[PDB]
Amino acid sequence: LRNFCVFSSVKPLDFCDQYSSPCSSDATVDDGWFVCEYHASRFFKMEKLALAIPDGTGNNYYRTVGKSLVDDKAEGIERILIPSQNNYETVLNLSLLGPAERLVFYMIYDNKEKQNEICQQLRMYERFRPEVVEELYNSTLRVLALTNPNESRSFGLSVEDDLAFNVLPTFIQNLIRKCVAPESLTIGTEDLQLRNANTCRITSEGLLASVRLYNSVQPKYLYGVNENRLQIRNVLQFQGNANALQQKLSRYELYQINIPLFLGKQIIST
Amino acid sequence: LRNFCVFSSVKPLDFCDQYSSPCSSDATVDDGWFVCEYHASRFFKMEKLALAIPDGTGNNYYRTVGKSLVDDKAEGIERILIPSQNNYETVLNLSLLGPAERLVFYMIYDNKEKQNEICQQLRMYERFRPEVVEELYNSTLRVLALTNPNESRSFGLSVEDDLAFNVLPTFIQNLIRKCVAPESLTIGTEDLQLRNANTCRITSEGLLASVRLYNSVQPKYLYGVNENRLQIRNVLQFQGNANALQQKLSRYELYQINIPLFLGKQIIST
Amino acid sequence: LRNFCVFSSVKPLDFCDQYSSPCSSDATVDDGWFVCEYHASRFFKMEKLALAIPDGTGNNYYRTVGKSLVDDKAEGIERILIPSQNNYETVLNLSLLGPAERLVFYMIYDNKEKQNEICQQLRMYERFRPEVVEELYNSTLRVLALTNPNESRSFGLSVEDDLAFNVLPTFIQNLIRKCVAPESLTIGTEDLQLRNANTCRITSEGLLASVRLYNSVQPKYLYGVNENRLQIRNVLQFQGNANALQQKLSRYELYQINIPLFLGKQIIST
Repeated sequence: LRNFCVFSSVKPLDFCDQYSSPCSSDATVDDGWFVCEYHASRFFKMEKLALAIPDGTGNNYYRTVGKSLVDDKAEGIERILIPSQNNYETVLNLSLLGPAERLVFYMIYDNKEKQNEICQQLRMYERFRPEVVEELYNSTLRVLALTNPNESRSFGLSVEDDLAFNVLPTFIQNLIRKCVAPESLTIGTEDLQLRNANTCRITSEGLLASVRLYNSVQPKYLYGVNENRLQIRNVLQFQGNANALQQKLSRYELYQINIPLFLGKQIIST
Repeated sequence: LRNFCVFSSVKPLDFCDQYSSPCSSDATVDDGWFVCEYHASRFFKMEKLALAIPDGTGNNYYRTVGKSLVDDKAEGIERILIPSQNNYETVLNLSLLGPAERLVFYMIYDNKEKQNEICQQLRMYERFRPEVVEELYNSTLRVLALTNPNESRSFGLSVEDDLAFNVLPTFIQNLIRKCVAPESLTIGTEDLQLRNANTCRITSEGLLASVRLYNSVQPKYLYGVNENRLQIRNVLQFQGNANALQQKLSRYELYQINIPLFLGKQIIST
Repeated sequence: LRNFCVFSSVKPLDFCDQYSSPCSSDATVDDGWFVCEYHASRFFKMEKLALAIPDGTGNNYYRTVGKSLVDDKAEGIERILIPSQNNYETVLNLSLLGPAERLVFYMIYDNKEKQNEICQQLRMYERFRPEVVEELYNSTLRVLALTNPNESRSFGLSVEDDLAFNVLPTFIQNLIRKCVAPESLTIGTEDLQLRNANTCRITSEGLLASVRLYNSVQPKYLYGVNENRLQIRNVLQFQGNANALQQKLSRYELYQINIPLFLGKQIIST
């Protein structure tokens, strides 16, 4: 598979002579997400980060991790990173989404009746192109087929988190496992405490950024705004003086205020 | 016999147009082992070594000897070099082995009922090739027929070792006699003390590497590993400095830390 | 997939420099069997036949069908064409079969514990080749993944046959559906009675050739016999006279006495 993004196969179902997939340049690597960074930020509000674990001889074990794009001002449904099968339609706005994306999301969350209904209502578009729904279905199914089942991953200090994670779809479970780093890894015979407190939670609503940590990250895809019209807000302002703002400290190494997803424990022994 | 290995006649019993025997290049010599170095390392975990005894006029009497591939970390069943007829099935994993190798091992250890059962269950494969079991049986029997009975070999300081060696099958007895060198040879009228302590033992379990000697030999056939996946272990590490590691001594003649099989006494008088 | 046979990936797990798959020349077509004719005859005792249904304008719909190689003299277990998950080990002689074929059959019949056990006992063979069990597992799983779920197929006049077919593994179900032709097809709005009586049955033992029909087919792979030794049987004999045997009728078109698998009904409406 040249492109591993599950949404890569989504194309306009009308008679389009040419189309370019909006997947990012990182969609060609098989990191286990099966979603490109652009689609992960657009739908699940996450970006991709690398986590290097050094053994002590030079080799580094790289593990992918999700960086939350949810701001501290966001509340309620805006804090849901990965919606669960209970309320994914409202979180992802499936009704407003196009039929291809809607069908892909239905297959991802394993809603057989909805997939069948969408297919039987998209039969007519087979007139424009004989592969509007067939090849998309085959590609999405073959991409999802790689997510089915030494690692021992627990996603919480209570059985509630584990049972909430268990009932999630297999693709959602794989995405959560790949995007959520452990609070305290257990590699070989030693424990590596990556962080002392959790950053994301797993409940019936799905994977959320429960803690109100400050996010100082500029999204690389969710950055455009309607510059033409006018908006009113009460922002905080500083003077703009180098001595007052201590701008002379900008030459020092910057500690990025990011929100990586850290939750639970992982055990890697082999 | 171009090939003296007892496992050389083992071929896939299905309809195979062509097949190449995995025997090593040394299988063409008649050293008395009747097993190639590859098969000896694969099954009995031994390699072949030559032992030159000089008389004093220039001529050298060469005797084959077994070099143990068992590491010091190996314990229990992993230390069994040549399994005895009591527990050869578990040591060699006969159940997992193919029918041809299983039948060959059954004939080697002289288990008449098992040989008959394997033959009567391999009758059906005669449909694919009319020599799946016939020519294999004849070749293995004719190879084993060379192992039946001035040398006087004792395999221990106690009668227990001798009685344990006696009850072993004739092929196993020949292999042990050829692979185990004497601790102190007695040639002509003089004794040549090859080593002062034994290295291998013979008990009801068979021929084992009882002593926990360090093995610093790289196997020439049991060297492949699963490079694709990941494994975790706590190895010992050095700095990698020439002065610290005394690398300048590498130009000196190297004393190989091998584990040749030395046990008992041999008497050659004629 | 160049080769669609599920047993194509089976290779000797030892250090083999070269190996040629015993799959027939028809293993390259995707007929839905996912087993070559050679392997189907060797294991399931079936050969492949084509069944052309003419619509009336020239186009022919081709459906694959299984031809039984079971003779009328065969009785009991010899009449089992496709063993069910209840007694497949005894029918296919899994214990005598090699570890690769045993693991493939275990994966086909979906016996998770046995697959895990065979894998954990074949770890050691990873020393010889790092893909003895990994690539075989991936290839077999990806071949089986094509068998998972307008056609309406009933495999009997009673609910017992349907429930016996339902409990079978998905690969076995696909093989039975592809190899067993319907007694009376129902295409479009008309019924085409291919045969008036069933030829194969489906019970808890699997798919069997219950009827004692005479088989006058010469197998193209199960034809070799042990010519070297001697066998005794009481065959039927004719004189060998052209007038007595009516050999002059040989120029007429020959009605082949075959045993194609016909059972149940099929409905194709779209």
